[PDB]
Amino acid sequence: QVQLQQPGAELVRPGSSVKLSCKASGYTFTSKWMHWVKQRPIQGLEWIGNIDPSDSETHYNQKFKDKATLTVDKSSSTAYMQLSSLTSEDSAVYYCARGVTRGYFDVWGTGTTVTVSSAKTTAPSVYPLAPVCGGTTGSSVTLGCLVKGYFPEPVTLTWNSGSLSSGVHTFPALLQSGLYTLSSSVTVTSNTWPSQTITCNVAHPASSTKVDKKIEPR
Amino acid sequence: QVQLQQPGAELVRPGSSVKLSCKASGYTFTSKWMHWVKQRPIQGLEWIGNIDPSDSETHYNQKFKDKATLTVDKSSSTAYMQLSSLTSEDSAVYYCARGVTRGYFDVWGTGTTVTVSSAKTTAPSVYPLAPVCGGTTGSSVTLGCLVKGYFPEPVTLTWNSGSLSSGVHTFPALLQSGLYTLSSSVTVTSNTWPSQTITCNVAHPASSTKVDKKIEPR
Amino acid sequence: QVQLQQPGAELVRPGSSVKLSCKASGYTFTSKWMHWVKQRPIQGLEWIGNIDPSDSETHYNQKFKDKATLTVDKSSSTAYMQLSSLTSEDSAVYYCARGVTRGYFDVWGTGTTVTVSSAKTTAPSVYPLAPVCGGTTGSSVTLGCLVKGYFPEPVTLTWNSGSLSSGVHTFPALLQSGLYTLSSSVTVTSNTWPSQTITCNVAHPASSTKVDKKIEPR
Amino acid sequence: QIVLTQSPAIMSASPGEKVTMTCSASSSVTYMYWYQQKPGSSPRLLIYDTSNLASGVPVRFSGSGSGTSYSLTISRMEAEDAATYYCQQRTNYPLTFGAGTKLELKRADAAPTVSIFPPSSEQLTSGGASVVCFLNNFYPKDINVKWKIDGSERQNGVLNSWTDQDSKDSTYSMSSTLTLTKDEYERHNSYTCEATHKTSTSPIVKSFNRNE
Amino acid sequence: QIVLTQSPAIMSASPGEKVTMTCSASSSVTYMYWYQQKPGSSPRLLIYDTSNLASGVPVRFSGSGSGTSYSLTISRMEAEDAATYYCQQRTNYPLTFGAGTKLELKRADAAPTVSIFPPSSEQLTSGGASVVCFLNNFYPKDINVKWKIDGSERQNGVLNSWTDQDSKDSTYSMSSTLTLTKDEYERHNSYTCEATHKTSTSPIVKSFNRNE
Amino acid sequence: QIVLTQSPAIMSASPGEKVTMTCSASSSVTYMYWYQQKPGSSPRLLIYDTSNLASGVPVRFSGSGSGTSYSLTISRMEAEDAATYYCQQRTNYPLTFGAGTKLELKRADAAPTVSIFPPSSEQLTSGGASVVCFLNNFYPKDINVKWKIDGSERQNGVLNSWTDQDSKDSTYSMSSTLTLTKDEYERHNSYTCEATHKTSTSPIVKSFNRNE
Repeated sequence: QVQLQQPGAELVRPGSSVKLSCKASGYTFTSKWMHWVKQRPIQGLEWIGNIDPSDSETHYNQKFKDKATLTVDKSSSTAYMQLSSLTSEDSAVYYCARGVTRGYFDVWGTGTTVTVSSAKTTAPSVYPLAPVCGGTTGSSVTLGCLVKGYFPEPVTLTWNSGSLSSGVHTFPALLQSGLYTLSSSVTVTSNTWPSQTITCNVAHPASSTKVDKKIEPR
Repeated sequence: QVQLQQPGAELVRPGSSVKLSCKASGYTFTSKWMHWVKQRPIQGLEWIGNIDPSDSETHYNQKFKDKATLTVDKSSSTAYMQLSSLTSEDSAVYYCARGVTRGYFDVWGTGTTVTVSSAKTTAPSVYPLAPVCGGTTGSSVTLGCLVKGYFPEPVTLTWNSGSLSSGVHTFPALLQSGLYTLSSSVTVTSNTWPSQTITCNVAHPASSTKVDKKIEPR
Repeated sequence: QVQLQQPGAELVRPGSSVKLSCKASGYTFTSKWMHWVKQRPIQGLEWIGNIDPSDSETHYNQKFKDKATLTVDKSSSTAYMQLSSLTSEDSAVYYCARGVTRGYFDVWGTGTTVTVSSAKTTAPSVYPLAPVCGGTTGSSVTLGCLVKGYFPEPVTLTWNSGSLSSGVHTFPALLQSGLYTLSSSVTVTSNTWPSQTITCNVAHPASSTKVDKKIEPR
Repeated sequence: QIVLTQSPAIMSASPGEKVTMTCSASSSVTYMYWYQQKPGSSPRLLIYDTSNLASGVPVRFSGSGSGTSYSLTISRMEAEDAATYYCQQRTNYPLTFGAGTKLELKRADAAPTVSIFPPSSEQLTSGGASVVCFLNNFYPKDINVKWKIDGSERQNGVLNSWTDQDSKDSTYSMSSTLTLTKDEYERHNSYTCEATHKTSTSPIVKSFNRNE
Repeated sequence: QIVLTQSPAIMSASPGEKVTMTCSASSSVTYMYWYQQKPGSSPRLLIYDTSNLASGVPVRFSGSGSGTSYSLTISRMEAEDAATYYCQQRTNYPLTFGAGTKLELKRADAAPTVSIFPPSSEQLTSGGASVVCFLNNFYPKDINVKWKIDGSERQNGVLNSWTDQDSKDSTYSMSSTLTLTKDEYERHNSYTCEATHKTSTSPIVKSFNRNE
Repeated sequence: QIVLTQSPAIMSASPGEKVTMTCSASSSVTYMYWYQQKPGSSPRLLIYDTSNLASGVPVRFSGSGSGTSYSLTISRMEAEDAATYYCQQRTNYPLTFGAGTKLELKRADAAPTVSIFPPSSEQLTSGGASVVCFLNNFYPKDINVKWKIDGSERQNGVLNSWTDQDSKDSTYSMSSTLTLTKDEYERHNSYTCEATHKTSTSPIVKSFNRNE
């Protein structure tokens, strides 16, 4: 029923501004309070402010003035939030939230990930990782696919076009001077490799890239 | 007080029939319901039926008709159960049970173990198990006595006519094509063997066998 | 508020007698019952008796007559306990205790440790413990200071006059034919020893001894 | 006709702690009944009509629940409580039991002791050759055996029998026996029985040679 | 303006046992609110006004407390409950959250599996050389990595990324990657990645040689 | 005249969990009393008349029971609670105590660190020779020592002293010292102290030679 849809990700340079929105349905928008919450990696949830469209009431967190300016469009339909300053401090996940009066929240939005960086959009690389020269110890062989130097997130990594998914560990990317680095491991038996073909497939929507790299034995 | 005595074991070939009984004392037999339960190794308890001798009421499990025919002798004293079909499926422990009305049980009988097998009653073998040629590692020596190829159960295995019982592990027998195989281990210190005599004693009542085998060093 | 002060330790030869006291303050002494409890190493707490100064009521444990004679001085201020017999059995910690009527205790005294021994007061020795000839395995070196043959307790052991306290394990002394034996270990990194000076300091108040022993490399 | 599932199947609890066992029914049930069965003994009634205790039942057992979900609770676990516990129902004739919650007693991790035995000369006379490998005193019950002849693994002809948990030290013991013919036994030399236990990844290995 | 501290920070509980989580406030608080956030999903309201449950909340969650000390209690821990839980307050505007009690699921001790990979020829073309060491399937999360080049330890240029707890086997996995230049890579020969886990004091060692 | 048995003798509990301690009397008792004693300090009254708490007693301690069976319950275990707890009775003059329930704090398995020391030249001057073997930081308390001279075991003249549980890391430490004469020390060469702990079946071995 109650759904609070908001766009995926926004990527804006330091200094400039962002206008976040929240498409609300499943309930009467003009009846219940709309709150905004900021979540950072390892610092916890931080409440920003809240608007009541009734009765126009706009509350703010004293630490968030005047970085955030909250407005509401009522037609159409959404709740707006403009971030004015934009610094490396602002890089976080911003959540839409419905609530009945102050000050708790019932339903949360999908969340928009905001990345404040001076870096430019760049294409990935993709590298094949092969085991040691000779043989692998045991019966289970381990293969990898290293993706180094790409901006921004995300990257969809699939093995064998989607035919291989069991025993696959995809590791989250880390920021390394403007460009991300991601790795993924796969564990299969020695009877399948290198007897059958194994290929890691990486696609980046922001750069329109499609790389299929075959792991050849050393 | 309340005791429901029933014979030890019955061994009947496939096709023929069995008449199970339950000698009841400690209470007025004609007052409380008599139930019958079948228990298999790893399948759980299965209720068969129940008789009230009053007021003659005979209930049956729909899955047990007409494999079981329940009757009651009131003089003498017992509750009867005839198994008509007899297959390898029937091989289980059959329990007598007292209860006050339908449908739960207060006191259970000793249980009669029924074995449906085309196999014939056979004498045991008994073999001495000696450790490796030379010496045993540590201070505690381990000896064994293997009984292979016997029918039916049970076999009474005692060490040193009953003088040795501490640190003895007797392992339950397993069915191996009509004839059972049983083993037992004993752990004693190196100062007792082979300085003192150790003998495993096996007796089979169904074949009138008495074997005393001495474990000689290799 | 309520404080029950009693002397540290008493050391008396077998045969002779001891007069224990308990300086009571923080409450009206003549109002609440005074109890006495004996505690041994691994035997538990043993109640001896109790006096009411009012109303002079003196109760005794039947097992403690007439080893203990309880009297009370009321001026000044204290509760007295004379132990008459004195044997090796008596060597224990004796506790003062306040209570409101029979028979439980609210506040406990500091406790006086009584040692019944024919041994004479003797000076300590102190010996330096150095690691194996060559080098110590790892990065953390271990040093020790052995104090052998001293009577009575206690001995204050400090490393580097009080500059070293982190990672120090001082082990409780054990009775070895009239004279105690105590050891202490210290764990420090290899960059501090033997580059910097480490010294174990032992002082015995009953013999007026002050020993500073430097651990020299072997 | 109602199917009763008891959860979990194998219980592991240390003496002196709360034990909660649960039975779940397919549909609504009015009254529940519980049964205790100690190894090598007849079962007995513990709880009748969901909550009431039977005569002779020690004061530590308790029952509650309604409709589909029912529970047997032991407030304080004792040594003489290590038994299999069964669900029981009516108002649906049958009249069925549960799977059986096996309450096993908890013990501090134990390492298996292995002793391998060559086939006796008395059996080799008949034409058969059984190599017996005893696995004694280990916790918990779950263990893996691997017979290796000259290095190569053997799977057919293997017999494995476990014992019930001991009353004194609370450990399990199993007997592994591979049966071979006189021809099959004399063709090879090396015989190994490997024990793969939870206590250590490294297999406990005891072996011998035929020619020696 | 009130600071809310949730204790403990990381929770470890096995399925089917009582779970007590606590939040502590700086000063008096009238009502408390709790929030559940599963990995890769939006948070949701569990408890409102200290004790009342939200719609859609399963019957196992409970809340109580007063003034400064408040508690969220889970009567029986389930697999779908492994999530981060957050404190929430008002009557002091802000309107602040707690640190976040991370409820992690309990698993029987797991040993890490290590696979070391030499830098690819495609990267060595560009002038860079990244040696990747994969640490797969281990419990618990806490582990130490040690890169050794020819015996000597390296600390700068090391990248370490952990995964969230698996839904199937409940184990953690991390990726260790040291970045070097083509000049720095070819100057040395031996490259080692060591894994120091709680399961064993002995480090799990996987290494290779450059010239080979 | 009533004998009070406290069970169990040694308690092991982790911080933040329910702790139930029990005392049992020979015959009927009207009121019970409990006493806390921290290492190196005077005992104090916790509970009086079975259930009432003494002044200054933190809100976490609770008592209940009747007749012969009585209990002290700690709702949530704290670090400052690691102490010995004693039973206390009357209406039977004496007026006796229990054995003493030692509440020890729980810690994740610790491996002992061993350092062997040769007799000092200062003691060898006097004619005595004491070989000291320090066993540092291990959990739990129970450990076995084995002195081996040239391979042969020595039992007489061995001194073993344990420390109380540490306040910081919660580990135990013991000091093993074998005393010998100058003649007995110089007759043999090799001296070994072996540590048999629950953590590993393999003994932690540290040894030295006299001639070296």
